[PDB]
Order: sequence, then C-alpha cells, then structure tokens
Amino acid sequence: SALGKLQDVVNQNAQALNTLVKQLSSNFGAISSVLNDILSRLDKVEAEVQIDRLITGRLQSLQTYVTQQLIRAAEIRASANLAATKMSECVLGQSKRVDFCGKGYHLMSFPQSAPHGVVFLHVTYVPAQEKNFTTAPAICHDGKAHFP
Amino acid sequence: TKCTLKSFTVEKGIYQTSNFRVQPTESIVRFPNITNLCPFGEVFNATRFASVYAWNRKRISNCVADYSVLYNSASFSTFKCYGVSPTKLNDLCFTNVYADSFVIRGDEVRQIAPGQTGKIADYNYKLPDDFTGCVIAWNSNNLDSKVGGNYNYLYRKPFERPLQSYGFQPTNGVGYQPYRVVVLSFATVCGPKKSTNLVKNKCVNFNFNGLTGTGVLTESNKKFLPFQQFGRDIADTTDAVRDPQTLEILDITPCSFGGVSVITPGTNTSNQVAVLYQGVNCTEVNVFQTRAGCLIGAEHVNNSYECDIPIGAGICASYQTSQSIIAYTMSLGAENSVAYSNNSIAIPTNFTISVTTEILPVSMTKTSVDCTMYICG
Amino acid sequence: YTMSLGAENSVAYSNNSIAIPTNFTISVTTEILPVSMTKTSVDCTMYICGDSTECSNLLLQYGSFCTQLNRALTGIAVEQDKNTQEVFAQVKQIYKTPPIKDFGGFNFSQILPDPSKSKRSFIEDLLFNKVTNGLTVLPPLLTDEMIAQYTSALLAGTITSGWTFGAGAALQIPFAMQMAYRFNGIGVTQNVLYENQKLIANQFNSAIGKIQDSLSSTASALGKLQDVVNQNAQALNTLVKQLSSNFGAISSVLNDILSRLDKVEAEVQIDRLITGRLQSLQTYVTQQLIRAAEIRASANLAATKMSECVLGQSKRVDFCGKGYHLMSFPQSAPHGVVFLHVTYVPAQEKNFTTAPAICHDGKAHFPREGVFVSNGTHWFVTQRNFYEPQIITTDNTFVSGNCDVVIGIVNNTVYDP
Amino acid sequence: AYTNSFTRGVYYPDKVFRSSVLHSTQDLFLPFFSNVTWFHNPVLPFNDGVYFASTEKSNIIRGWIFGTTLDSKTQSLLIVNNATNVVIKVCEFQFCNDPFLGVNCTFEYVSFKNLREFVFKNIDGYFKIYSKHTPINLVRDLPQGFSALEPLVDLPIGINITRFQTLLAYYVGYLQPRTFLLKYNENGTITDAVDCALDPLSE
Ligand SMILES: *[C@@H]1O[C@H](CO)[C@@H](O[C@@H]2O[C@H](CO)[C@@H](O)[C@H](O)[C@H]2NC(C)=O)[C@H](O)[C@H]1NC(C)=O
Ligand SMILES: *[C@@H]1O[C@H](CO)[C@@H](O[C@@H]2O[C@H](CO)[C@@H](O)[C@H](O)[C@H]2NC(C)=O)[C@H](O)[C@H]1NC(C)=O
Ligand SMILES: *[C@@H]1O[C@H](CO)[C@@H](O[C@@H]2O[C@H](CO)[C@@H](O)[C@H](O)[C@H]2NC(C)=O)[C@H](O)[C@H]1NC(C)=O
Ligand SMILES: *[C@@H]1O[C@H](CO)[C@@H](O[C@@H]2O[C@H](CO)[C@@H](O)[C@H](O)[C@H]2NC(C)=O)[C@H](O)[C@H]1NC(C)=O
Ligand SMILES: *[C@@H]1O[C@H](CO)[C@@H](O)[C@H](O)[C@H]1NC(C)=O
Ligand SMILES: *[C@@H]1O[C@H](CO)[C@@H](O)[C@H](O)[C@H]1NC(C)=O
Ligand SMILES: *[C@@H]1O[C@H](CO)[C@@H](O)[C@H](O)[C@H]1NC(C)=O
Ligand SMILES: *[C@@H]1O[C@H](CO)[C@@H](O)[C@H](O)[C@H]1NC(C)=O
Ligand SMILES: *[C@@H]1O[C@H](CO)[C@@H](O)[C@H](O)[C@H]1NC(C)=O
Ligand SMILES: *[C@@H]1O[C@H](CO)[C@@H](O)[C@H](O)[C@H]1NC(C)=O
Ligand SMILES: *[C@@H]1O[C@H](CO)[C@@H](O)[C@H](O)[C@H]1NC(C)=O
Ligand SMILES: *[C@@H]1O[C@H](CO)[C@@H](O)[C@H](O)[C@H]1NC(C)=O
Ligand SMILES: *[C@@H]1O[C@H](CO)[C@@H](O)[C@H](O)[C@H]1NC(C)=O
Ligand SMILES: *[C@@H]1O[C@H](CO)[C@@H](O)[C@H](O)[C@H]1NC(C)=O
Ligand SMILES: *[C@@H]1O[C@H](CO)[C@@H](O)[C@H](O)[C@H]1NC(C)=O
Ligand SMILES: *[C@@H]1O[C@H](CO)[C@@H](O)[C@H](O)[C@H]1NC(C)=O
Ligand SMILES: *[C@@H]1O[C@H](CO)[C@@H](O)[C@H](O)[C@H]1NC(C)=O
Ligand SMILES: *[C@@H]1O[C@H](CO)[C@@H](O)[C@H](O)[C@H]1NC(C)=O
Repeated sequence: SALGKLQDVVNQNAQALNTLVKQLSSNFGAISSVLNDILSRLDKVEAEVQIDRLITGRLQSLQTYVTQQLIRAAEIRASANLAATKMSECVLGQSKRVDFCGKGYHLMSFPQSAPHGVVFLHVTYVPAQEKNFTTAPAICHDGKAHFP
Repeated sequence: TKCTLKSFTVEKGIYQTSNFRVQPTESIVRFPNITNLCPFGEVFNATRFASVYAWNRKRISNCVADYSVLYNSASFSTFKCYGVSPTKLNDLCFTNVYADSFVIRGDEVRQIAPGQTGKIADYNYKLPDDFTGCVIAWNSNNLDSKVGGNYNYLYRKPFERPLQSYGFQPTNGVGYQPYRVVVLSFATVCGPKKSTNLVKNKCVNFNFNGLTGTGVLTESNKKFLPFQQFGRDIADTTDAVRDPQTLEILDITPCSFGGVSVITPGTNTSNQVAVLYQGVNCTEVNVFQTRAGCLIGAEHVNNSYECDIPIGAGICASYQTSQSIIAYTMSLGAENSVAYSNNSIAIPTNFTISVTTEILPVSMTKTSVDCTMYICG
Repeated sequence: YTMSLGAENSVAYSNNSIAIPTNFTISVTTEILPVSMTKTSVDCTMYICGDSTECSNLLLQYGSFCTQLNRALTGIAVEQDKNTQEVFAQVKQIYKTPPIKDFGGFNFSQILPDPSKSKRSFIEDLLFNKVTNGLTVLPPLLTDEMIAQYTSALLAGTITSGWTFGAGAALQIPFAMQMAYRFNGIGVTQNVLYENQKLIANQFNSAIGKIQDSLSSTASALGKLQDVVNQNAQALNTLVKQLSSNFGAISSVLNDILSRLDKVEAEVQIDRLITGRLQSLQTYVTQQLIRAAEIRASANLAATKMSECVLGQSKRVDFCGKGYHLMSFPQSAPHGVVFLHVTYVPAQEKNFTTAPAICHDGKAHFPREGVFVSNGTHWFVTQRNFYEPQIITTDNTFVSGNCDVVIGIVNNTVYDP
Repeated sequence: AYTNSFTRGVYYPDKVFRSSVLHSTQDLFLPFFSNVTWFHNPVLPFNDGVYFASTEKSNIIRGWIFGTTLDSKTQSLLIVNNATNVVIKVCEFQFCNDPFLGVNCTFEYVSFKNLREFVFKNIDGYFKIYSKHTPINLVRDLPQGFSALEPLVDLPIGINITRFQTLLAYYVGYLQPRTFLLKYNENGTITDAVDCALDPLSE
C-alpha cells in the first residue's frame, strides 16, 4: 500500500489500453463490429456506409485515448519535473525548503529505483523529548542589554 | 460492485455501481375545458340531405371533432373506412376537415360510398376507394320521403355532383327505403383533448398542452402574465407550468436521482457492504441521513477516527468491531492547547533521525498505436 | 497611446557609493490561490437520453464511452479532495490558541477564529462573503467548518510555536522571540526587532487592518477564486444549453422525434442527438480534465506555499510576496486559500561612501558580517539591511593578506578592544 | 414623412415566463432608432411584417385589411374594432378603395392623450397580433421610452399577405430578422432590450 502511486500509474495505463481494445467490439450503429462480417455480407455501396460508422467510432475512440494520454503524460511530466527537482535539491544538496524533503529538518536523501518511478529515502532530524524553560529576549548587565 | 468492476475480488473503497432514479408513479394529461365542438347535427340529426344524383360538400376548421361520439352513438346504422379505423380517427387531425353528404333510397346511398359502384360513384356523388377517412349512414323513412315516396328528389367528381329522378319509398324493401349518408377526410380540426385529474407532490409523468416531462408537480407563487403558459430556468429548462383547466401555476422539480455508491471493505475482509444514495433524502428511498446522501447498512457512530473510506460532507466509514460497517464524522487529529506564554520556551533535549520514504512516478508505459491497423485491421 | 513599462530610474551607481535603508515597513500582502474545482459527476445515460428507453438502447452501441466519462469525472472529483487535503492537512494535531493573548503587542484577532460566527475568522468571513439533467454536484470531503479548523490549527501553531510544529511536535516560544528568529532569517540583527517592537507591532496591526479595508472596498481582489466559480458555472450552463441544439435532428426534444416519425427514421434522428450530446459531453469532460490539471498545479503551488511559507520561513525571493519574507498566515476561502504574507520591506535609505576592505597595520580587514560605510568623516561597519553604524574593531572584522591586492581598499583605524 | 422609432416596437417573442434574467433571441423586430413612416390613407407593403401605432384621444382609427390584392381574387383579412367587439373575417372581400367613418368565406373570429401600439406578422401560416396601450405627453412623434407589446390573437389561417391598409395620426415601420437581448424582471415582464446590430456597444 506504500507504492499505491506507481501501481496506480500502471493500472491507469492498463485500464486505458483495455478500454481502447474493448471498444473494437462496439457497433457504433453498424450491422456488426467484426469488420470482416461487413465486408463478407455487404456489397461495396452498402458496406462503405457501415464501415464509415466503424471508422467514425474507432477514430473517435483513439482521439479519446490519445487526448487522455496527453493529459496523463502532462501529469506524469509534472511529477518527473518534481522528481528531477527533488534529486537536484534533496539528493545532490541539502534543501532548507520545509517539508520538501520529508517531514523534519532535512539531512540527506538516497534515491532508489522503482518501476515507472523513483523512491527517495529522506533522512531527517526530528527533535524530541523537550523540556519547558523560562526564557527572555535579552539580558541586562551593566545597564547595557545583551542578546544571543 | 463485482459486475461494475468486472472482477470477482473487490478492494476496499466506495464504488458508483448504479444511478438511482425515482420512477413516475402515474401519467397526467391536461388540456383546456372542451369547447367549439363541430356541429355534426346538420348531417346526423337533420331530416333530409342533397339528392344522390347531385351530392353536396361540407367542411370544418378551428373546432373539436367529436368523431368518437359519432362512432359510439346509435344515430348511424353502419360505417366503413378507406383510411384508418374510427378508434384512430377519434384522435386524428387536419388543417381542416373536408366532407360530403346526401339522401336517397338506402341502396342508392350505397352506390355513392368511397370505392362503391353506380352512377353516384361514377359522377353524381363520387368518392375514391383510397379516401383519407370514413363514411357512415342511417335510415330516414320518417323524414327523407313522404308516404307517396321521395319523387321530388334525384338519384344515381369526388365529394360533389350519371343522374335521374328519385324513387325511394318507406313501404319498400331495405334498398328502396329512404336513408341519409356522408363521408369525410383530413392543424385546426382535431379530435377532443382527453384529460386526467392533476396529482401534486408525487413523481409523475405529465403532459400540458402538448409539452411533456417527468417530475414532481408542486403548488407555486410565480406570477405568470395572462398569456404565458410555461416557465423556464436560466439554462432553457422548463421549471413551471400553468394548468390549462384552472389557471394556477405549478412549479416542476425533477424526480429525485443520484449515484448509488457501494461502500465496502475488501472482499478478503468481508462480504458486508453499505450503500450511499448520493444527494437523495431517505424519505424518497440501518439508515442514516448524511449531508452527502441517504446512507443505508452502516451504523452512525458518535466517536471520531481517521478517514478510512470517504463519504463526503465530513463523513467517513470503516469496517470495525461483533463487526459491522460504521459511519462517523472524520477526526482531523488530536486537539492540542500549546502551552504558550510571554516567557515560556520548550527546547528539545534529544532527537530521532527519521528516514521517511517518498515515492514519485516518473514515466508511463511508452505506447505507440498503429491507428490504420487499429481502425481497419 | 503607446504604453509605459514603468517610471525611468537611473540608479545612482558609482564604484564607492552604497545606499543602506535606515528604516523599514512591515508589509502584509494578500496572495490568493485556487485549490479545488466544484466536484461534479454526470449520469451520462440520463444526460444523453433523458430516461427514454428507445434512446438508451441506441446508446449501448457506443460501448465504453458513457462509462469512461464517469470514470474521468470521478478521477477529477477524488482529486479535488486530494488537492484540498494536500494544502490544509499539513498539521498533525489541531493546535489551539490560549485564552490569554500576550503576543508582544501583535493583534491576530481579525485572523483567529470568531466563536460568534461556521467559527471562521473575521477575514475568512470577508473572503466567504466576496465569492458568489443528470448533472450532480458532490460535496467536498472536508466541510468549510473542517477547513476552518485546519486554518485555525495552522495559524495557532504558527503563532504559538513558530516553524517548530512543521519539523516535529509544536514547541512554544514567545511571539516577540519568534519574530526575532524571523528577523535573523532575513539577515537583520535581532535587536532591531526588540528595540522597535511597538513600532513593528503597530505596522503589523495596521497592515492587517488594511486587508479588511481592501477586502471590503472591492470584490476584484478575489478575481482568481471568482473566476474558478464562474468557469464551473459557465461550463455546466454550456453543457445544459447543448441539450437544446438540433445537431441536424428534426427536433432537440427527444419525445418529438419518437412521435413525429416511424421507428426506422426516428432511430436515425435520435442517433444525431446521441452523437451531438455525446460529443458535447466529451468536450465538457475534456475541458474539465485540462482545467483540473490547471487547478492541481495551483493546489500543488498552494501546498508548497503552506509548507515553505507558513510552516517555515522561505528564503526564496518573491515566493512569499515582495520584500524579505517574515511569516505568513493561511485563511480559508471558497474553492481556494489566501495567504497573508508578512514581509520586511526596507524604506528610508541614505547614501554613504563605502570600501570593500580597510587597511590597518598593512593588514587588510574585511567585515565578518555587514559592510563598511562612512557618514563623510568617520568609518563604521553596518549590517546590510538596516543602518546601524558600529565602531570598526578586531571583533567586527577579519584580516586577510595585505593592502596591495585589494582594488579600492581605504585607510582607517581598527580599534582592538 | 418620417420619425425616429427610439427603443419602441419590442414584443414578448414566445408564450414563456422568464424572471430576473437576460434572454437573447432572433425574431422579426422593429430595429431600434429606425425611420417609422408617418401618416395623416394609402395602401402599404407588408414585407417581413409590420409595426403599426397611432396617437389617440378620439377613437377614429378602427381597422385594417391585408392580403395580396386585398380585393376579389383570393381570401383577404378584414379586422375592425366596432366598440361592441374586435371583429375578424378572411373572405374574398370586394369594396370601394377603403370604407371610412362619417364622424366566398372560410374563417371568422370575434373578441393626444394615449398611444396604441401594435405588431402584425405571419409565420408558419399563423397570423399574429401583439399590442400595448399607454398615456403620453407628446403629439407629433412616438415618446422616447420602453414598453413591450403583448399578444392578442394567433390565427392559423394560412393566407398569403404582401399588402395592407388602415381604416379610420398613425405610424408604420417594418420588422426585420434581428437578434435582441431582452431584460425580464423579477415579475417576468420585459423591462428593457438591446438591438444587438444597432452599434458596437450593443454587440
Ligand atoms: C521609521 O518609520 C516609521 C513609519 O513607518 C516612523 O514612525 C512614525 O513616526 C512619526 C513621527 O516621526 C509618527 O507621526 C507616526 O505616527 C509614526 N508611525 C508609526 C507607524 O508609528 C518612525 O519614526 C521611523 N523611525 C526612525 C528611527 O526613523
Ligand atoms: C485588536 O484589534 C481589534 C480591531 O482590529 C480591536 O477591537 C476593536 O476595538 C475598538 C476600540 O475598542 C472598537 O471600536 C472596535 O469595534 C473593535 N472591533 C472588534 C471587531 O471587536 C481589539 O480591541 C484589539 N485587541 C488588543 C488586545 O489590542
Ligand atoms: C560621523 O559620525 C561621528 C561619530 O558619530 C560624528 O562625530 C561626533 O560628532 C558629535 C557632534 O555631532 C560630537 O559630539 C562627537 O564628539 C563626535 N565624535 C567623534 C569621535 O568625533 C561625526 O560628526 C559624523 N559626521 C557627519 C558628517 O555626520
Ligand atoms: C594608506 O596609508 C599608507 C601609509 O600607512 C600610504 O602609503 C604611503 O604612500 C605614499 C605614496 O605612494 C608613499 O610615499 C609612502 O612611502 C607610503 N608609505 C608606506 C608606509 O607605504 C597609502 O598611500 C595610503 N593609501 C590610501 C589609499 O590612502
Ligand atoms: C509545559 O508546562 C505546562 C504547564 O505550565 C504543561 O501543561 C505542559 O504539558 C508542559 N510541556 C512540556 C513539554 O513539558
Ligand atoms: C341527435 O339527437 C339526439 C336526441 O336524443 C341527441 O342525444 C344526440 O346527442 C344528437 N346528436 C348530434 C350529433 O347532435
Ligand atoms: C373549466 O370548467 C370548470 C367547471 O366545469 C370551471 O370551474 C373552471 O374554472 C374552468 N376553467 C377554465 C380555464 O375555463
Ligand atoms: C487478499 O487475498 C490475496 C489472495 O487472494 C492475498 O494475496 C492478499 O495478501 C490478501 N490481502 C488481505 C489484506 O487479506
Ligand atoms: C429531507 O432531509 C431533511 C434533512 O436533511 C429532513 O429534515 C426532511 O424531513 C427530508 N424531507 C422530507 C420530505 O422528509
Ligand atoms: C449520539 O449523540 C446523539 C446526540 O448528538 C445522542 O442522541 C445519542 O444518544 C448518542 N448515541 C451514543 C451511542 O452515544
Ligand atoms: C535519546 O533518545 C534515545 C532513543 O532515541 C535514547 O536511547 C537515549 O538514551 C536518549 N539520550 C538522552 C541524552 O536522553
Ligand atoms: C544619492 O545621491 C545622488 C547624488 O549624489 C542622488 O542623485 C540620489 O537621489 C541619492 N539617493 C538617495 C536615496 O538619497
Ligand atoms: C571610481 O570612479 C572613477 C571613474 O571610474 C575613477 O576615477 C576612480 O578612480 C574609481 N575608484 C575606484 C576605487 O575604482
Ligand atoms: C433613416 O434613419 C437614419 C438615422 O438612423 C437617417 O440618417 C436617415 O436620414 C433616415 N432616412 C430618411 C428617409 O429620413
Ligand atoms: C359589432 O359586430 C357584430 C358582428 O360581429 C354586430 O352584431 C354588432 O352589432 C356590432 N356592434 C357595433 C356597435 O357596431
Ligand atoms: C368563390 O369560389 C368559386 C370556386 O369555388 C369561384 O369560382 C368564385 O370566383 C369565388 N368567388 C369569390 C367572390 O371568391
Ligand atoms: C400562398 O402562396 C404560395 C406560392 O407563393 C402558394 O403555393 C400557396 O398555395 C398560397 N396559399 C394560399 C392560401 O394562398
Ligand atoms: C412585482 O409585483 C408585486 C405585486 O404582485 C409588486 O409589489 C412588486 O413591486 C413588483 N416588483 C417588481 C420588481 O416589479
């Protein structure tokens, strides 16, 4: 359940391809979705009317698939630009950007490969076991005020 | 859910398996109070008509055709059709109705029917066998001729004036006995506007003046101008009507509908499920009204927990302990009054090096589709 | 007219002149970000076919289209809850403010919760007042009252504990001392705060007052959020108006086609309405996918602002409004978030003669922090962002090498304490 | 002679209530600020249908005639207010040049101080009448202001009309196919309109 992002990226592409394949079985108003039924049963002047329905439907199904893959590729590119920015600032450096490199004060991170993705092991200092203290902004000495 | 997902195993979640839609309980029809009925008494109740040697025309428009009453009444001895039957003709219409009529001996009247044979059908009182309607007749021996016979009359193009002197007589056989007859064919001359009572507050199918829909009709305070019949929403949609039999205004609300959403733990964990009827009010459908919709088959709980399966409007559900699905307002986290004051600071005396995994997708499966082979194989 | 890009300014540059600000203004600048569309779902059989059985049977011939549309819109809808939760749910615990309000003279009363109101702040109520066929709108997961508990927790953490509630459990610190950290985080020596604490508190309180006046004077400030509400309404109205269109069919009222014609002709005319309505719905869903990608980019920006700019002190120039960033306060708004970025803007500069280094006994001295300046007669060292002239000493300065190498070095005493 | 129509000659385009909303519609309307011909009478063209109006304090204007010839050849409308009723018929009428006050057939129907305004049009065989009445404070021209005309009559009679004339201070202007934006108020009356083709601000 940790790798839900990468396994969802696999599932979205598998569902998109399987939707695109299953749409080959749709009639779109033709006498059959098996293109060889039309070509064996109908003579050209009738067959071209029914094949125009399958072409129009299948072409609209590809335009739907490619449109959704262009938008999904823009989402994955935004994540790849984020991962590239993480590797630059967070592996190759020490980022001061709060919660950019895991929840804590960031120390370092280690990249590990994963299918269709990347994994960062963000090593962070998290403070613990606090004590309450009385505090002051400044301290008087010989009438002069001292600050840390 | 298994069918919706095309799978025998279902993971934990909420799935929109169906769309619920309140069914129309009955059909309503409304049209104005009946008026301007066609004056057929001049054919059916009159004592005489034009000679079979010289038939006469008739017509009507801007009127209601009582053809169902004309077919049902005993005032005609018989009828027959070149067009559709009188059960269809009782709801037919034309821009005007057109007709012709005559009186003769009953067999001479038959000799002028649509598709008949004789001097009447030939020219004196003609009508085609393909005429766009029906013909009807009745006996007339009490008025169409005297006891000395109809000797003052005449006997035998379409619907108009092959001819000679008449010879019908009331003491004669059924072909020579006096009779009267007519025929007609086919917006302003329509059959009657059959109408129901009105039903409010139920979901109903409806017709008003020939617009139609399905909805909950409700009494309303929209002030339509005297000529206005229908009311519209901002985006074209009909949202009120005037009742044509009593001129009050009815506001129309859609019959309640929404996504049936099945809340489930994984099928590994249980076969028990709860159903959210999204946006629906439970009166329209354990039971719990959420702000997201009516929720059925989950226990409402007064505790709060982290959100397991999200329902909406602050509600979440989970499968919990002796076990059932529960629904609760999600906990945003434990409360904490920070011990602030103008001179107190808390300083950590120790640390934990924490290693937190973060996972990012970076690439899709690189597809290419040969669209000529996909489309045309 | 030909537009002007701005007023001309020949900067008073010369190889030995520096301008150091002698005073500042705390500025509070509103920033407004969209975070979520209106969650929507369409019963595409009810949209396309209006509960007609004759049409519904024809729509089955189109296969997965009136199912992958619902899946696409469901993806957008779940993503709006994710967008909202990535922004606000960055806090582990619902922190809350003490009954006392001893914040060193700073006055958060206009941005903290009003328990007489949901329990939104005063400014959150201004922000919530200024924004104004098988289609369904689904509620957000977090209610506006839950969003206000998160902005309250983020704000109460930010006030009582500084950045520490992002890095771990919240650690209390006095608010005057938190602002003294925020001043060190912009390179201003912290005594500049404590010595000016009343003035800085008044500038903050007054600047928060100007937010209320600005938000009361015009609705045009919330243009980004009102544009998102308008685009959702425009898209849904366009989708409904497209039910009235013929697409070459003999009528757009489906019950006309089914009563005007015999079944063979009716199926052809209905298939034009199915094709046009389905193309209209695909057009709507495609625009909503592209608009949801635009709102996700804004929600990821708002989530990044809340992490770096509220839970921390971003050192990224102009990420957190103009001026050097001190802190920011989140306030909720319809379909979005508002940040009140508090920033130090320097305001009353003096010109001074300057030098990169100073010769003493042939040793070249450089400032440890700050820069050398002269009032005309005497030489001082000063922090870069606030004019505070200090005597030049072996504590304020470090030696390196000798006088000969440095271009533009000058001669002065360095006092050895 | 001619006068400026101002913002007059708008009518309720359809039998529908709409409230607090702006509706954009294309129909045969009198264009804003058009030249309305003025009369103190001759036979006139009908064209795409007619706006007609008369300033009154006397009730001397009474009726209209419409058709192709308006005489003998074919069915022709006669309309007359006789103070007992509005009287309508469509016969193949024949008369002198026009009947005036001394102060076959197929269908029939029966039902300065002021301005009476009217619109007459013929679409899909329906001859339609709209009208309005108002007090006024100007004699020589139509008063600048707004008041939508509302339907009276809607005859399914199917007659061809290309000419009309008036039976009896009156004004005539021609409708044209134009887009208007109509301001329906909270009570569903039209209270203002934009003739979209008038000027770039109206577009
Ligand atoms: C720094 O600038 C502030 C204004 O931002 C100055 O404060 C104002 O001082 C005048 C009198 O000189 C008062 O009339 C105003 O009411 C003050 N405003 C505020 C907000 O307090 C301040 O005096 C300047 N300080 C220095 C050292 O120059
Ligand atoms: C914090 O600031 C608010 C205003 O921003 C102060 O409340 C106002 O006080 C004045 C004078 O008493 C009244 O005229 C207003 O009606 C008050 N407004 C509201 C909304 O209450 C508040 O007193 C200040 N608190 C502190 C501790 O300085
Ligand atoms: C530059 O700064 C020095 C030190 O602040 C100024 O010298 C002092 O001037 C005051 C009178 O203005 C005298 O009372 C002090 O005794 C002076 N101190 C020293 C060490 O000489 C100097 O006047 C300033 N010059 C300018 C041009 O502002
Ligand atoms: C800084 O002070 C030194 C002396 O401490 C100056 O050096 C003298 O420069 C002149 C001209 O080149 C020579 O005649 C002397 O012999 C130099 N003395 C020494 C000890 O080197 C130097 O010129 C001053 N520099 C500036 C920029 O004022
Ligand atoms: C600090 O002191 C307060 C009482 O003054 C107490 O409620 C709080 O729990 C203490 N916190 C820690 C971390 O000891
Ligand atoms: C004809 O007369 C009878 C008299 O009983 C009456 O009932 C019937 O309604 C009349 N029919 C017509 C068409 O006038
Ligand atoms: C219809 O007739 C009934 C009486 O039968 C009457 O009460 C009602 O007002 C009439 N409605 C109209 C619109 O004339
Ligand atoms: C569910 O069952 C599958 C095998 O059918 C198993 O691999 C998986 O670990 C199980 N998960 C849980 C949560 O029980
Ligand atoms: C609709 O739901 C509300 C609560 O959301 C309830 O008070 C009301 O009774 C329901 N409507 C009906 C007609 O029962
Ligand atoms: C839950 O809370 C309601 C009031 O909000 C109360 O009536 C009910 O008895 C409570 N039930 C339990 C099990 O606490
Ligand atoms: C700090 O915490 C660790 C466990 O994280 C513990 O073993 C160690 O003894 C602690 N040290 C001090 C000084 O408290
Ligand atoms: C600095 O001095 C120059 C003239 O030497 C002048 O033009 C410029 O305006 C001055 N700037 C300030 C901030 O006083
Ligand atoms: C500064 O400006 C002028 C012109 O460049 C030059 O005469 C002078 O020597 C320069 N001084 C330094 C320290 O570069
Ligand atoms: C028609 O109207 C325009 C202004 O709209 C005017 O210029 C023109 O002179 C008018 N025509 C006549 C014949 O008066
Ligand atoms: C008006 O016309 C009707 C016939 O349509 C007639 O009976 C009536 O007498 C006329 N009244 C007047 C005042 O001319
Ligand atoms: C009446 O109609 C007949 C044809 O039916 C035609 O010959 C005659 O000229 C018409 N007369 C008038 C006045 O319309
Ligand atoms: C109207 O004129 C058209 C030709 O323009 C003709 O076909 C039609 O029959 C005419 N109808 C009437 C009722 O005059
Ligand atoms: C609407 O009509 C009511 C009377 O029915 C009237 O009181 C009100 O002023 C009207 N409002 C408008 C905006 O015309």
